[PDB]
Amino acid sequence: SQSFLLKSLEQVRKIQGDGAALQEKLCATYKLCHPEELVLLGHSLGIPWAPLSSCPSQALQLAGCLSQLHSGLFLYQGLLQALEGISPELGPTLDTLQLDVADFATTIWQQMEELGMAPALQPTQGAMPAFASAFQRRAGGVLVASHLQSFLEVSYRVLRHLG
Repeated sequence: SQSFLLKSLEQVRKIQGDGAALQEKLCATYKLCHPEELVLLGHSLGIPWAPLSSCPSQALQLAGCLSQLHSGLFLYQGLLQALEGISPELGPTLDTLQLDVADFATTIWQQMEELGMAPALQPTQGAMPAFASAFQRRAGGVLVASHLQSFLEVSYRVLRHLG
């Protein structure tokens, strides 16, 4: 679907912009300007990063890819929620990002429905983090936004397979 391709690319764009805005605010407000410094901490906190291994350029498996996209979007929604708005000043930026993620997820779900592909549960990646300190919420923001940008760069691939 060309119309679906157009709509999904503009939604992915919108998330990527919102994510970059959240990273900019975190950098301006708390001087957390370097997502790479926070990586090993994220690992120690057990932050689950959604996989997209059924989505590669060649040997893309369409039902599997869509299932990983559906599950992964929910994972990112879960992690955003777990931030509890990070702070009163970041709340509005986080809300826009969640809304735009929701919107894209609904588009994906509508296309799964059109194709008759029910989504598969993915292997577990362990418990959601609680992010139970200010710093964790702030750093978790930087890390989740950064990772979502990369999850979305891969999502480009499948979009053109939806007819």
